[PDB]
This record gives sequence, structure tokens and C-alpha cells, in this order.
Amino acid sequence: FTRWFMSTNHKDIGVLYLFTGGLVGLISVAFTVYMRMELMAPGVQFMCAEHLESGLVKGFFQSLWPSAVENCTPNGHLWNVMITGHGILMMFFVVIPALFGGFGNYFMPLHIGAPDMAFPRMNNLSYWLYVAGTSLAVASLFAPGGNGQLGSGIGWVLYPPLSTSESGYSTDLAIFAVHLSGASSILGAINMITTFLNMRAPGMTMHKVPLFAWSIFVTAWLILLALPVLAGAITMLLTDRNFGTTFFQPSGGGDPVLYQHILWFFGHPEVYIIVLPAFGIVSHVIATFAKKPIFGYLPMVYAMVAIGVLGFVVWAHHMYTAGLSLTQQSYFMMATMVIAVPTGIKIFSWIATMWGGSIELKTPMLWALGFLFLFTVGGVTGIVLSQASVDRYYHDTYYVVAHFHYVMSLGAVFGIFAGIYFWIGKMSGRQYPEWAGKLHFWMMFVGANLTFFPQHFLGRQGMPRRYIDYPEAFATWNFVSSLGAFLSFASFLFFLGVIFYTLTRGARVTANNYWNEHADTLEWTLTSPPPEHTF
Amino acid sequence: LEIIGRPQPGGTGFQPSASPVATQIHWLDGFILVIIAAITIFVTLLILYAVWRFHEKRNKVPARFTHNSPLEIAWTIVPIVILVAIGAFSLPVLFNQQEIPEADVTVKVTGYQWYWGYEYPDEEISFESYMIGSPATGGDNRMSPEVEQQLIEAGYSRDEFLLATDTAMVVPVNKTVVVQVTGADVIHSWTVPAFGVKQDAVPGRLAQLWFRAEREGIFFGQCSELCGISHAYMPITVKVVSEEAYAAWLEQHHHH
Ligand code: HEA
Ligand code: HEA
Ligand SMILES: CCCCCCCCCCO[C@@H]1O[C@H](CO)[C@@H](O[C@H]2O[C@H](CO)[C@@H](O)[C@H](O)[C@H]2O)[C@H](O)[C@H]1O
Ligand SMILES: CCCCCCCCCCO[C@@H]1O[C@H](CO)[C@@H](O[C@H]2O[C@H](CO)[C@@H](O)[C@H](O)[C@H]2O)[C@H](O)[C@H]1O
Ligand SMILES: CCCCCCCCCCO[C@@H]1O[C@H](CO)[C@@H](O[C@H]2O[C@H](CO)[C@@H](O)[C@H](O)[C@H]2O)[C@H](O)[C@H]1O
Ligand SMILES: CCCCCCCCCCO[C@@H]1O[C@H](CO)[C@@H](O[C@H]2O[C@H](CO)[C@@H](O)[C@H](O)[C@H]2O)[C@H](O)[C@H]1O
Ligand SMILES: CCCCCCCCCCCCC
Ligand SMILES: CCCCCCCCCCCCC
Ligand SMILES: CCCCCCCCCCCCC
Ligand SMILES: CCCCCCCCCCCCC
Ligand SMILES: [Ca+2]
Ligand SMILES: [Cu+2]
Ligand SMILES: [Cu+2]
Ligand SMILES: [Cu+2]
Ligand SMILES: [Mg+2]
Ligand SMILES: [O-]
Repeated sequence: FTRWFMSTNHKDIGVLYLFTGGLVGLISVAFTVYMRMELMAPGVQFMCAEHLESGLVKGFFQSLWPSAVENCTPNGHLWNVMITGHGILMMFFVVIPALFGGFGNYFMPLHIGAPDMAFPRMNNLSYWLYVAGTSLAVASLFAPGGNGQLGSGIGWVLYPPLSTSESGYSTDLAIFAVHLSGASSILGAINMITTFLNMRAPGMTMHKVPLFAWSIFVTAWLILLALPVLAGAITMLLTDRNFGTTFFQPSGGGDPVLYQHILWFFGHPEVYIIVLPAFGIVSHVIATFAKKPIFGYLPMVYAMVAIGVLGFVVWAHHMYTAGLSLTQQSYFMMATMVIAVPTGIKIFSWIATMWGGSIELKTPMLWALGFLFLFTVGGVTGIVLSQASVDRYYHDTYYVVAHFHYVMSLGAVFGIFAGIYFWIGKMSGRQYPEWAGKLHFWMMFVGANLTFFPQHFLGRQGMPRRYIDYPEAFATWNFVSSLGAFLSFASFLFFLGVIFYTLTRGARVTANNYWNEHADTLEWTLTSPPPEHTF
Repeated sequence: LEIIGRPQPGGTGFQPSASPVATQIHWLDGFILVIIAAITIFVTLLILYAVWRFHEKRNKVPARFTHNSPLEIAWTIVPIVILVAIGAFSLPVLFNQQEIPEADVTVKVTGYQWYWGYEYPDEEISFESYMIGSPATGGDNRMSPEVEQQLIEAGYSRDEFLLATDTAMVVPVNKTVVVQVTGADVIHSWTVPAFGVKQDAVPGRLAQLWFRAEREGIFFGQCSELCGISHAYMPITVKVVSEEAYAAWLEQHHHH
């Protein structure tokens, strides 16, 4: 009933992370729908200052209906708040909780034959810190913030002096949210590493561990280095705002650019923390539905280790226009390019896995194959951006937006969906209906490409990031992008419907392994769902 | 003057180049685009072929291989070579961009919430530059009859709303302009797509960029670091004019 939340079992914690990540994801996606309503056409029609003089509730409902421009005073602060909320929720409160907190907690112990995490009580606390962080993030949207309004309009990376001069305490609430997220992540990482190292089953040697378990292990190490650095960066923002320090304020001999070095030291590793567990899921899924063992097991592990390590020495590719010396720029450009090599090894090995196989195009496999194509499109755009000389033009334009949505919303998220369809039978004892899984895939596939591919054009034409409104010439591709986002949203609501149907009246799962023998890890050896106590 | 540096309806390419640096960006990005279009077409065709060829109906018994040394070597070395190639063309372009030459004209630019301040230290000229339609010009950041009229009066049209400012940075063609950029309050970013330039305006730091405009005209940029409520409403207008018209503009500003 209500002891779902006081449970210390890795399977229950994993389910709670998945559901919660899903719900926050819905909230953050709803924000992007409203964003794309405003970007659908030039001129501001929705985010009108006039809506501020109503109730909180009435104002909300009025802001969902378009006004004529002559009746709509543009409210840039609300745009900035929405965007900041969207980003913070995704990067801290959705995708890592789903992959790492969710599938990680559920499946890693199963994959290594551990009965539970090393410290189950710590694991339960991990979850509550995530919920507390989320609540603070959400509350920040309703707290006194910038420009005498509610909410922080400062961007998900909180650059000073903008972030340190924003009025109200909304920004302080956001900083505390992020601290709580980091704490949740660190506790999780402690558990994953200890469990992985100590609690493997007899015979389960380091080079017998499934790739998903490896992806979680490597990810956990990245969290231990990256998240403490972030805790430092944002604490310094907090003291600049409230306790008289001057770390980032030039009047006291501070330097705003220093914040950027510290923040991006976390900020790059953050994206590899997002995508590594998705690499792990893709390996399991492609092996299963190709009916063929994963190609190059050892290079797959070492490629993940290499990506992880390299992800710590590239941060200033986020700072090419911020005053970096030509030497710094040249170094970070070359260091970044190297990442394409181990990543390329993983993409080719996934294709090599399919080669000579017996391919079954079930829903999980569709997500995996979409991932290969779409993550490649995003990764290759990331290589464009590593070239400082071209980044001169693209930096803080929609080309960057297109990059990161291809790798995240058409990459990591495709990994999340692959995992859901792959494992829902195993976790619930009910099977999803196949035709609906495929329909979800195609609607999302068409919609997300329509949303983001045109943003490459917008960036090339010079459309800046974080703008409520834009010159009339950007109209066409913004319109197409918005229609794509509306279709993607329809696909997500349909997905939630598919999940609801599955858990409520989906076909009863009868087999331990309802896939095939090439799903050869320990979870497929157990009942569906597994016993409360396994191993 | 011709309006050259601006987005065009339905555009999918870069803004027109009006500098040798912007020309270099177009070439380098063009070269890399061909490469990455090839990589992704390649990858995509391999996927679709493998799904067609090895579909469970057509290949009933799966192979079990997990190694292929020649191919594994090839698919490591080729990416390495592709990247070294890109590096070899990209680093010169980078060096050209970031090595600041000797200035014919020096402009110091300051970012403010939410407008730009310009100073010409050789000429003892300074002025501020606000979006036409901002509160400074009587507006509230949206189109209106009054805003359209002001755009007309300044030599623009309603199509340039959100790009055109009340005053412009004017410079002579075919001269080396060095711009020194800083921020007064928060970080802003100064940019002109047609020139292939962008540099953050950071409080407490003075950073430099250069361009040499190769044709006369009007070229727009927009502030490129989120800086608060009117981030979307503090753009950049550069007018590139003849050497004689530039001197005329200078004399117009001279106080006797
Ligand atoms: C999952 C999340 C994720 C991932 C995995 C990546 C992966 C990569 N990222 Fe991305 N990125 C983001 C999320 C992500 N990024 C976000 C959120 C931002 C914006 C932050 C902000 O400002 O808000 C950003 C911004 C960003 C920038 C800054 C742009 C700017 O602000 O101006 C840069 C610059 O170098 C960059 C580069 C790269 C590169 C080179 C990779 C590489 O890892 C890609 C490697 C993959 C491939 C290259 C494809 C597969 C390889 C092959 C098929 C082999 C053959 C290929 C070649 C020879 C090229 N990213
Ligand atoms: C995981 C990361 C993620 C994801 C999934 C998305 C999803 C989307 N984003 Fe996101 N976006 C960011 C991260 C992400 N975004 C970040 C970090 C920024 C920068 C913020 C800043 O500037 O400070 C940004 C900025 C940003 C902008 C630019 C704002 C600006 O510059 O002013 C836009 C514009 O259209 C946009 C649109 C969208 C849309 C339409 C979607 C979606 O509607 C696309 C469709 C996808 C779906 C419908 C499915 C989503 C599924 C999940 C999220 C999984 C949920 C979990 C479970 C099911 C377990 N985003
Ligand atoms: C948008 C988010 C998407 C998330 C999708 C993933 C959903 C997975 C949820 C599965 O939840 C499971 O539900 C079972 C019920 O179906 C539970 O068994 C429970 O119910 C059984 C009866 O059916 C009993 O025998 C068990 O003791 C009792 O634990 C089981 O423990 C629980 O983990
Ligand atoms: C807010 C978002 C809005 C999105 C709305 C999405 C609309 C969904 C279309 C409904 O039509 C369905 O099509 C299925 C596929 O054709 C049918 O399955 C039928 O056909 C399948 C054959 O592929 C079989 O597997 C099934 O058993 C059989 O029920 C199903 O009955 C039918 O209702
Ligand atoms: C915004 C909310 C969006 C809501 C979208 C929800 C989508 C979920 C639809 C599930 O569709 C079900 O699929 C089953 C599996 O295909 C069908 O079983 C049908 O097919 C089976 C398999 O052949 C038969 O055994 C059954 O008797 C026959 O009813 C069933 O009819 C159909 O309703
Ligand atoms: C860079 C782009 C990435 C593209 C990805 C596509 C990869 C496809 C190439 C794989 O080629 C196959 O590899 C097998 C393993 O090397 C060979 O089997 C050979 O070696 C096996 C290993 O024992 C034997 O079982 C076989 O009989 C013998 O034919 C087989 O001939 C060859 O066609
Ligand atoms: C001029 C009348 C056009 C009607 C616009 C309808 C907009 C509906 C948006 C509501 C959807 C909420 C996400
Ligand atoms: C099993 C036959 C159903 C038809 C499948 C359509 C082709 C799927 C292509 C997969 C590539 C996804 C990017
Ligand atoms: C010129 C006014 C255009 C506004 C049209 C409103 C369309 C909103 C559709 C929202 C779709 C939400 C799913
Ligand atoms: C392989 C993915 C790269 C996506 C970039 C698309 C840009 C295409 C625009 C071409 C216009 C050239 C003038
Ligand atoms: Ca609009
Ligand atoms: Cu990065
Ligand atoms: Cu600004
Ligand atoms: Cu700005
Ligand atoms: Mg920037
Ligand atoms: O990144």
C-alpha cells in the first residue's frame, strides 16, 4: 500500500525511480509543449504580462489560449523560467533517475547474481533525496524569483553573475534541489560500486559480467568524481548570493568564467552519465533480438571505460567563446575529437552483432535500431561543434539544441523506451501489446525527427538559444518543429496509455524467459516477476 | 545600403558571408558536412541492409562470431584518419580567427541589460544602441504601428523587427576592425553571423575579436548569452560603408 516507499529492496527502489522519472518526464515534456506553442509563430501570443494580474490558477488557464500581439505584452521572464525548469528537470530529475536509479537498481544486482545492494537502507534514502530534490525544483517555480515575478530564469547551468544577482529566493531553492539530486546520485553510486565489487555470485568473474552491469559500474565512478565538483560550484553561487563572498563578482576580484570551468567539469561527465546505461541496454537488446552474442565483448567494456575517462578532460568545449586562449581552444578541440573513436567502436560492434544474425523486429529492437541511427546523427553533430572555429558560429544557437536533443531525446530516451519494452514483462508479470509498442515507436520516430532536425536549419540561419521570440524569417522551421513536438507529445500520451493498459490488463506473462535463449542473463533465469528475495 | 547579414525565410544554410573568416567557416563546415553525411548514410545503409538480409524469415540460423580482426583494425584506424584530416584543415582556420591582427579601426563594445554601448577610442565617439521597439524607443518589445513607422524612418522595414537598432555600429569596407568586448552587469555575447564572429561580453574581462568586411551593407546579430528578461531584445546592427561615408559619419559626431 504505502510501504512501497519504505522498502529497501533493490527491485522496489528501481520501480519507484522508474515511475517517478516517468512522471517528472511528463511534467518536463508538458513544459516543452507550451514552449513550442510560443515558438510555433513569431510574435508573442501566449506568454503575456497581462496574465500576471489574474489568479495563479486563472492566469495559468489564460496563458494556454493565444492572444493578439496588440493585447500581449511579452513576458520574457516566463520563457526563461520554463526553459530553465525543462532543463533542470531533465538533467537532474528524469533521465538519470530512470536509467541509473531505475534500471540500474532493478537489474544490476540481478545481472551479477547479488541478492540486494550492499546498503539497502542507503538505497531507500537515495530515492527520498531524489524526491526531495524534485519537490524543491518544482517549488522554485512558485517562489519569488527574478524581475519581481516567480521562478528563476537563469538557464539550467546557472551562470553568474546572472544567477547570483537574480532577485528572490527561487534560485536558492533551485541550488538546494540540485544538491539533493547530487546526494541521491552519490549514494546510488556508492551502492553500485560496493555491490559490483563485493557481491558478485561465485564464478561471476569481472570478464563474465553483463555489459549493462558494466555500464552502471562505469557510470557510478563518473558520478563520484563529477557530482562533488558540482556541489562546490553551486555552493559558491549560494555564498555569493547570501553570505557575502565574491568568487564570481569582478568588484571583489572574482571571475565569472571560473564558475564555468567548475560547472563544466561536472557538466560534460553529466552527459556520459546519462548515455552509458543506455549503451548497456542497447547491448542486451540487440544481442537478444539479433539472436547472436554481442560482438567484441571486451572492446565494448573498454570503450565504455575510455568514453568515461575522456569525458573528464574535454569540458571547455562548452567555453570556446568565453575567453579561452587559442592554446586551450586547440587542446580541448583535439581531446574532444578522440571520443568519436571508442564511440565508433561501439556503433560498429552493434551493427556487427546484427550481421549474420536472425533478426526479430519486435518493439525493443525498433528502439535499439532507432538509437543507432539517431545517436549517430547527434554524435556527428557533436563532432562539428568540437571544432572551435565552426562553434564560433553555432555556439548558443539552435544547432547546439539540435545536437543535444538528438543524443538525449532520440538517443538516451530511445534507450529508456528499449528498456521499458524489453523488461516490462519481467518486472510486472504482464506483457505489452505488440502492435501498440510499434505504433508508439513510429509516432515518436516521425515526431521527434520533425521536432529537432529543422533546428539544425534554425541554427545555421543564426537563431539564438533561450529566446521567447524571433525574427520573422525563422518562422517556417519553427512551425515545423512545433508540429513535430505536438505529434511527439501525442506519442507520449499514447505510451502512458500503453503502460496503463499493460499493468492493468496486459497478457499474463507465463515464462521465465519470454524472449529467446539469446537473452542469456540471470533475470531470464528467474520468474516474472522475480521472487521478493532472489539469490 | 543592401541588407545582407540576416536570416531569410525557410533558410537551411548559413547567412551570407561578408568576411574572409566567415568564408572559411562556410568551407570548413561544408567539408565536414560532406564527411558526416557520408558516415551517417554509411551507418544507416548498413543497418537497413542487415535488417533486410538477416531478418529472421530470410536467415533462420544465426551465426555466432564475435571477432573479425581485419575489420576491427580498419574501423579504428579509418575514424582516426578521418579526424586527423579534419584537424589539419580546422586548426589553421582556428588560428586565423583567433590571432588578432593590427587594427585599422578599434571599437570597444559593452553589453548591458539590455542594450549595447559602443566606443571608438581613436575618435572619442560613444553611444548606446537599443532595439527599435524596446522601452528606450517607446515600445514594449513587440510589433506595433509605431514600431513599424520607426523601422521605416531608420531605413528598414517591418521584416527587420527584432534585428534593427536605433543606432548602428558603422565601419569602412576592406579595413581591419578590432572589437574589444566586455559586460557591464551580467554576461552577454556579441556576434555577427555574416562576419563569422562571436565573443562573450564578460563583466571584468576585455576580450578581442576581429573582422574585415568585404562588401558594404547592413549586418545583424543578436545577444548570445542568456542575460535576463530582455535577452531576446538587445540586437546588433553593423553598417559597412565606403571609406568616405565612414569619415562623413565620424564628422557628424565631431563636437566643435
Ligand atoms: C547524452 C547526452 C550527450 C552526449 C552523449 C553528447 C556527446 C557529445 N557531445 Fe554534446 N551536448 C549535450 C549532450 C550530449 N552530448 C548537451 C546537453 C549539450 C549542451 C549543454 C548546454 O549548453 O546546455 C551539449 C553540447 C555540446 C558541445 C558545445 C556546443 C556549444 O555550446 O557551442 C559540444 C562541443 O564540442 C559537444 C560535443 C559532443 C561530442 C563530440 C560528443 C561525442 O560523445 C559524440 C560521439 C559519437 C559519434 C561521433 C557518433 C558515432 C561514431 C561513429 C559512427 C564513428 C565515426 C565518426 C567519426 C569519424 C566522426 N556537445
Ligand atoms: C533528457 C533531456 C531532454 C529531453 C528528453 C528534452 C525533450 C524536449 N525538449 Fe529539451 N532541452 C533539454 C533537455 C531535454 N529536452 C535541455 C538541457 C535544454 C536546455 C535548457 C537551457 O537552455 O537552459 C533544453 C532546451 C530545449 C529547447 C530550447 C529552449 C530555448 O533555447 O529557449 C527546446 C525548444 O524547442 C526544447 C524542446 C524539447 C522538446 C519538444 C522535447 C520533447 O517534447 C521531445 C519529445 C520526447 C518525448 C515526448 C519523450 C520524452 C521521454 C522521456 C523524457 C523519458 C521519461 C521517463 C520514463 C518514461 C521512465 N528543449
Ligand atoms: C512511466 C513509467 C513506466 C514504468 C514501467 C515499469 C513498470 C513495472 C512495474 C511492476 O510493478 C510490479 O507489480 C507487480 C504486480 O503486477 C508486483 O507484485 C505484487 O503483486 C503480486 C500479485 O500480482 C504479488 O504476488 C506480489 O507479492 C506483489 O509484490 C511487483 O512486486 C512490482 O514490482
Ligand atoms: C492521444 C494519442 C492519440 C493516438 C491514438 C492512436 C490510435 C490507435 C489506433 C487504434 O486502432 C487499433 O489498431 C490495431 C492495429 O491494427 C488493432 O489491433 C489489431 O491488429 C493487430 C495486427 O497488427 C493485432 O495484433 C491485434 O490483436 C488486433 O487487435 C486494434 O484493435 C485497433 O483498435
Ligand atoms: C490517451 C490514452 C491512449 C490509449 C491507448 C491504449 C493502447 C492499448 C491498446 C491495447 O489494445 C488491445 O490489444 C490486444 C492485443 O493485441 C487486443 O486483443 C485482441 O487480440 C488478441 C491476440 O490475438 C486476442 O486474443 C484478443 O481476444 C483480442 O481482443 C485488444 O482487443 C486491444 O484492445
Ligand atoms: C566498419 C563498418 C562496420 C560494419 C559492420 C558489419 C560487419 C560485417 C562483417 C563481418 O564479417 C564476417 O565476419 C565473420 C567473423 O570474422 C566471418 O566468419 C569467418 O570466421 C568465423 C570465426 O570463427 C568462422 O566461423 C566462419 O566460418 C568464417 O567465415 C565472415 O566470413 C564474415 O563475413
Ligand atoms: C484563434 C483561435 C485558435 C484556437 C487556438 C487553440 C489552442 C489550444 C491549445 C490548448 C492545448 C493545451 C496544451
Ligand atoms: C517484421 C516486418 C515488419 C516491418 C518492419 C519495418 C522495417 C523496420 C526498419 C527498422 C529500422 C528502424 C530505424
Ligand atoms: C496565430 C495564432 C496561432 C496559434 C494557434 C494555436 C495552436 C496551438 C495547438 C497546441 C497543440 C497542443 C497539443
Ligand atoms: C548528418 C547530420 C547533419 C545535420 C546537419 C544538417 C544541415 C543541412 C543543411 C544543408 C544546407 C547547406 C547550404
Ligand atoms: Ca509566438
Ligand atoms: Cu560536453
Ligand atoms: Cu544580453
Ligand atoms: Cu542576452
Ligand atoms: Mg554561451
Ligand atoms: O556535454
